[PDB]
Amino acid sequence: QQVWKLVIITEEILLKKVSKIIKEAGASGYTVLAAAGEGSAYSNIKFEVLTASRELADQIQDKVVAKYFDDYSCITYISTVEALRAHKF
Amino acid sequence: QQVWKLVIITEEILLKKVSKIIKEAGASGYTVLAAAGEGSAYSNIKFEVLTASRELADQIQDKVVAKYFDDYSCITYISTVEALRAHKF
Amino acid sequence: QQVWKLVIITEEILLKKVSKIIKEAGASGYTVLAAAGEGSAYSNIKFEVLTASRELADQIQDKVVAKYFDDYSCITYISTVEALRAHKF
Ligand SMILES: Nc1ncnc2c1ncn2[C@@H]1O[C@H](COP(=O)(O)OP(=O)(O)O)[C@@H](O)[C@H]1O
Ligand SMILES: Nc1ncnc2c1ncn2[C@@H]1O[C@H](COP(=O)(O)OP(=O)(O)O)[C@@H](O)[C@H]1O
Ligand SMILES: Nc1ncnc2c1ncn2[C@@H]1O[C@H](COP(=O)(O)OP(=O)(O)O)[C@@H](O)[C@H]1O
Ligand SMILES: [Cl-]
Repeated sequence: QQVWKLVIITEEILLKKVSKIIKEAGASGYTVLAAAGEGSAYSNIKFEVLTASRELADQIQDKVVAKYFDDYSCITYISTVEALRAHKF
Repeated sequence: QQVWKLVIITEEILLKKVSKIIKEAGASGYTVLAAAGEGSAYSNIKFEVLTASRELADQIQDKVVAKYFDDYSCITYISTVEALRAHKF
Repeated sequence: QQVWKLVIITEEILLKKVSKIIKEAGASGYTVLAAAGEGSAYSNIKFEVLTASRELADQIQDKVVAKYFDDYSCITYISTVEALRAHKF
């Protein structure tokens, strides 16, 4: 049984705004790490959001991209994982 | 040639206990990152353990879940990677 | 459409040297996280580099391994992701 993992790497100023999008979309949780990077090196944030459906991962990704992709640094992608143990998913 | 990657995100108080489980099971190493998150946002820890067999990844995951899943925050999952270069695996 | 994700976990002293290899090879960016670990627990660094081709991921991995694998702690691997949104890739 595959589940989906959405990653969003973006500017630290978006921590609250992106966390709200994740929770309002119905994700059961999220993990965020402090990171740094260079793109198109400075401190930024990396979100990981596990979802039971591709649709939910897409909905979160699409909302973040629609709101912030044009005005903020951002990279995002999805992959699959298995053998999930979670308290509420 | 695929190898396995076990992820365990759990409470920081379990750092030593989970590290011991990983090493006693025979993993060749582990990586741990400081993180934060929300689940079922506060600081926590994310372990990544690469293993040569699914069996070893399962054994570590099963022991952590059996010991701590009922009493501590925890999410865990497995995925595959390739092109491994490691000193001892 | 799959894209590739190269991970390199290595000693913090190599931060600049590995960042230079990544950029000189033509990657569009990279992310780096502070981590800790044990191998063959101390602070180290984890790079993640997304690439449009397996060839580019291999070229970066091969250069890092050729330069530093014999003299420094290092583990590296590759996996795939999808649903990429990036500003320049
Ligand atoms: N090819 C890549 N591999 C890994 N991480 C990347 C890559 N490209 C961008 N990133 C990450 O995403 C962040 C944002 O990138 P981007 O939106 O291109 O603008 P910026 O150059 O301001 O970082 C970077 O700081 C980096 O952390
Ligand atoms: N759907 C999810 N996606 C990403 N990370 C998650 C998810 N659910 C939980 N987590 C991570 O696992 C941690 C533990 O979650 P959980 O055991 O549900 O309880 P808690 O609410 O105390 O965090 C969270 O703090 C978060 O880091
Ligand atoms: N099996 C593994 N799973 C996850 N991370 C690992 C594993 N083996 C090594 N690592 C990571 O790579 C780093 C370097 O490992 P290695 O080169 O074997 O030497 P060291 O023992 O000096 O760390 C470790 O500190 C750890 O972060
Ligand atoms: Cl990570």
